[PDB]
Amino acid sequence: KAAAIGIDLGTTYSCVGVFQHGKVEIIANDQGNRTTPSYVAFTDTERLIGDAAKNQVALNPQNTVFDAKRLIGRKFGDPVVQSDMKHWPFQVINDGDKPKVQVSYKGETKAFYPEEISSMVLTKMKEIAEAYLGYPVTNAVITVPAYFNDSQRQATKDAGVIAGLNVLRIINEPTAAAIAYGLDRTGKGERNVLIFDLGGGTFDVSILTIDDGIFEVKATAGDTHLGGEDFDNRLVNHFVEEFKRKHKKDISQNKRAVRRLRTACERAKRTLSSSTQASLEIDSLFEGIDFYTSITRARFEELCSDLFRSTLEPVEKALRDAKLDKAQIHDLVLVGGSTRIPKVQKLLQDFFNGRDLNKSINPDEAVAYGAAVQAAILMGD
Ligand SMILES: [Zn+2]
Repeated sequence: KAAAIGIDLGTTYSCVGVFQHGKVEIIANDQGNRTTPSYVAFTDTERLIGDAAKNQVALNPQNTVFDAKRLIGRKFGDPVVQSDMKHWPFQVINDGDKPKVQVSYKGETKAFYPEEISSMVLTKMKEIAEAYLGYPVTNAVITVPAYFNDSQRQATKDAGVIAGLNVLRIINEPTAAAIAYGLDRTGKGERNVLIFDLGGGTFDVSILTIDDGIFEVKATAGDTHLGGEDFDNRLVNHFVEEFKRKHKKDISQNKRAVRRLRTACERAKRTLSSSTQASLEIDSLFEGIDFYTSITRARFEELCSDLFRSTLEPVEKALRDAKLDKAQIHDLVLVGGSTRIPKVQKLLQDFFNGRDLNKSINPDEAVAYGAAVQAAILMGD
């Protein structure tokens, strides 16, 4: 009777969709948001997930966990884990060569495996879907990066089961995006699809060949220097510099000032996709000083011009590795919040010599949309 849900369990944000009433619907959370932060915070009295957790990250950096997807299914000694650890404000410890995030919760030290943390984010996505549907959800399709190995896939599935979900299938994020656009519904004959995913924890480019509904990953490329946070850092530095030649004060060492400015910038980036201007209005940013300002989109698209231009190098590389010419790609698919930035669309379109783009589905929702279609297919509804 009950519909199964599709969940994009993202590094920074997650999204949940469901097929019902003949169409896919992406579900907004209780704050009206279509995507939810993959954050979990522990306080003296409660466990916060999603928006509530992200909202108090500045007040509780040591016990606000995020990026659990970077740890999931990995070993403590993994060089990736060892390297990422120096950048997180929360503690990660070794337990049988498995990493655990250690925090203070209700006055005591507690540690959680990465799948436990992600299970909490999945529980929130599940609850968001149940609030909307009005009934219990017990089945889901969850997505993962095409480059996840068996251990990362297992741990992601485990996170879903811990959350009380029967995991129908774990499918690749770029595959889910292709399914969202109905690109696997043709018949015999290879179709080459390129998925350009920008705005999340990392920049991923995937080239898939689809033949009679069968997906094959032909190439994967990316740039870890082009995560959504790297574009935000550009905005942050811009405003730190602006604040400096206005008040002759450098707020870069004040960890709290920088946090709120970061928050403001992310917010700014988004509206700049729809607006030609974005306003920053921070009361008492530094030493009681208020910061009200704004940024224009081409100052921004300019501020990040080199970063945006850099996204084409992994595209060129992927084509080279897949042994395909630009003209041999049949469809271009946008995923990730930053692909709605006009400059980004122009760069990809121009690189492909005027090709139009599959962009009718909000890019930061396409993966969950495809997961929702697949879940319905597997349920038989
Ligand atoms: Zn790089």
